[PDB]
Amino acid sequence: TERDASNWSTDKLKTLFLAVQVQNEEGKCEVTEVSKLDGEASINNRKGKLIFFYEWSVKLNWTGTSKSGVQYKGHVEIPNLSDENSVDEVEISVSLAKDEPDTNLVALMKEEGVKLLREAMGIYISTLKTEFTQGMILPTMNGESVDPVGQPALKTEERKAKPAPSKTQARPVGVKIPTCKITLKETFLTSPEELYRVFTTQELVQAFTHAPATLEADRGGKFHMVDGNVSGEFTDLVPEKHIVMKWRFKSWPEGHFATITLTFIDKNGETELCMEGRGIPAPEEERTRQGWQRYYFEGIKQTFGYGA
Repeated sequence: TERDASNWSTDKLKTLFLAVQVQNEEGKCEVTEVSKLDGEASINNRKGKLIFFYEWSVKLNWTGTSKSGVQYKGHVEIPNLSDENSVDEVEISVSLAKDEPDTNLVALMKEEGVKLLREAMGIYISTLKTEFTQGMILPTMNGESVDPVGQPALKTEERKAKPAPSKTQARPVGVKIPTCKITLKETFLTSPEELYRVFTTQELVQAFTHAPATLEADRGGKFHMVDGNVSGEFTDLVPEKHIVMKWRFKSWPEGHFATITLTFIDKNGETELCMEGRGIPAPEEERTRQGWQRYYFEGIKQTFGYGA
């Protein structure tokens, strides 16, 4: 528990206030009488924890003479402004020269009068905490240091092998997951041969996917797109004629793909892609269809400009 040493506050702040200095008659300043910061304040710390929270106001008065030969005694008072923030930015009330032709005189006070108070804030912060606690700290360190060693770490072995599909054996996959059909028929402002590449050319995929993808145009080729959120394999790749591929979202169950089949048709100017998606999870059905054209047709149509 720390106490707000107000004794030193008024002591210096009051003096600093009753110590207002004057420059030239053009912009001179003199203190006639200063009250003291009247309010309640409290701070908490213990050698490494300085937090300031208070609410008080100060009231004083000064005099400013002008070469014109006019003297005026203004009043200054700052409400419950909190010094927790930039103390110098504290809002201070001023009422000098404004009533007399001096005016400009106060302008200097604004950069010299209230300024003097700025210094009052310096000791306020420092003196108030530069007694109860000390800001003197020393380096810290451990006599001995230790680094990671034996910890629940995972370890696996790797090997080289190149297995290929065999007619004699088969490895079917799938889970008792809901499913539906996503047949889409869209016309492309491009030739079937052109669109074919888009579905069988990575660069082109990475183009309309506006994301990183990986594509292998081969029977069993692996295609991964949309930041790899989309993955599958090519079950068939008829040159610009037809493509059968497995499809899924990275959010789909492991070993769960939708049977997708794309067909290419020359419409003498454009192409009619006949899609036939099956196995698409019912819960993901709305997603699949929506995430299709948008990233597929509607995507290509925009990226490549094959739309109508």
